Amino acid sequence: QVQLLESGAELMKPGASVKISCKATGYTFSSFWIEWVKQRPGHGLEWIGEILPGSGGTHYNEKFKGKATFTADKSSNTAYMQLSSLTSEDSAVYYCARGHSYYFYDGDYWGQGTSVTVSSASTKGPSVFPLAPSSKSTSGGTAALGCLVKDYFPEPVTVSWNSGALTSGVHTFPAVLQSSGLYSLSSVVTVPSSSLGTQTYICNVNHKPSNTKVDKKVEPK
Amino acid sequence: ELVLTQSPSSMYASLGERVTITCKASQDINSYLNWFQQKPGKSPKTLIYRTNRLVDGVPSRFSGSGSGQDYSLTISSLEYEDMGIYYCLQYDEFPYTFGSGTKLEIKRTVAAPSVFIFPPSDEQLKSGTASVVCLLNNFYPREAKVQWKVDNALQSGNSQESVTEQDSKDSTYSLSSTLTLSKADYEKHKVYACEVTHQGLSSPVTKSFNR
Ligand SMILES: O=C(O)CCCNC(=O)c1ccc([C@H]2CC[C@H](c3ccccc3)C[C@@H]2O)cc1
Repeated sequence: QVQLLESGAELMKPGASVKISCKATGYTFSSFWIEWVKQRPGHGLEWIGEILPGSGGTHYNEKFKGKATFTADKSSNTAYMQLSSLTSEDSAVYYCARGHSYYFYDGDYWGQGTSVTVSSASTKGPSVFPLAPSSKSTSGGTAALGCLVKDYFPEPVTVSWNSGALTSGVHTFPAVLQSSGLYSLSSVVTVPSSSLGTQTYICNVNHKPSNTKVDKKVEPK
Repeated sequence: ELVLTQSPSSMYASLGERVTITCKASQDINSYLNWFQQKPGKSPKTLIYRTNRLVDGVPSRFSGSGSGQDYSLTISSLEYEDMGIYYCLQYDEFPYTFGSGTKLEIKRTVAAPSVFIFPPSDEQLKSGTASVVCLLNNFYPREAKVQWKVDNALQSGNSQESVTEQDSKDSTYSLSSTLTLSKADYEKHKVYACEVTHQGLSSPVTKSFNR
């Protein structure tokens, strides 16, 4: 059906520039306005502006005039947003969304979002360690185990267990920025304290920003 | 520009309950208001357009209304799937503006955490420092205290916490406390205790170890 695909995560140094793509699909690209919105951790949603691919008409929120510039490729049905002279304030996730057309509108469709980070630091792959399940028999019933994803940059990261096979009771914590300037989070899972030696689990921690992809297993004592 | 006020910022209801949130415009926006629900970790999504026009494929338990400067979003029976932030937007004048958002948090039964302490892996200690992790699982409410004790010494300034949103299985919170110090400073001590105090507990639960 209709769908908007946004380019992948991006890291750029300050003073530099970036270009996000938004692939339209399943509808007439030219007649529908494309909205662009910014989302910073503590600022919720912010409106950057819109573009009418067909006519090329644009409407910029003054706050972004010059900072963001939209373009579109009618032949490839792809919209673009270029954030210039990037500073830390530009670090945020960016969405593109289909709005209205003169002959129709029944609600909007949203792109999955692009994460842009503005740092002079180089991308660092995560080191993952096992959160070895302690023989939890101390008056309870089940045991917990996980994976510690330490020192990576920038933000974008994902973890799983047994390849999403078993997602029953997993907990991935928001990443925490450390003093060293790197991030690190934890992914835990609680499984029947029983089936432990019977079945083993592996956390699939992949970090795009550096093409890292780990598949570490966790075993008891 | 046009201000869209949303109060409160956090609304609480329990599954099955009817809840309604509001969006106060700073001037007649002529029923030109959209409602987007944004789940954690996901992108916003449109629920209602033009004040009361429910988007297609969106639960009937959702309804929108309002006029002039006052609009509202109501859910006749709150199921877990509705957990998340709700923003309103006005397209009556440029630039289109957003409301600050209302987080819809579920109110449920008090629940004590299951505490689990994990020690620094053999593999991670071959490198520089050592990290002890403490786990408080599926508890409610979110208010929980966690102190770190190293040989009875109440640690301070070397711990970092991180909490997850209300799990969709039970609407509970989970938390992780991570203690970090060098390999040396680590070996220099023997007992690592994690103290947890939660209103769902008769008295504080501790989980420690030796090595
Ligand atoms: O017949 C009549 O007079 C009424 C119908 C005319 N409709 C409009 O003028 C009309 C004007 C604007 C819009 C807007 C609504 C917000 C939407 C949007 C989506 C995501 C983020 C920001 C903004 C974009 C859309 O483009 C929708 C409809």
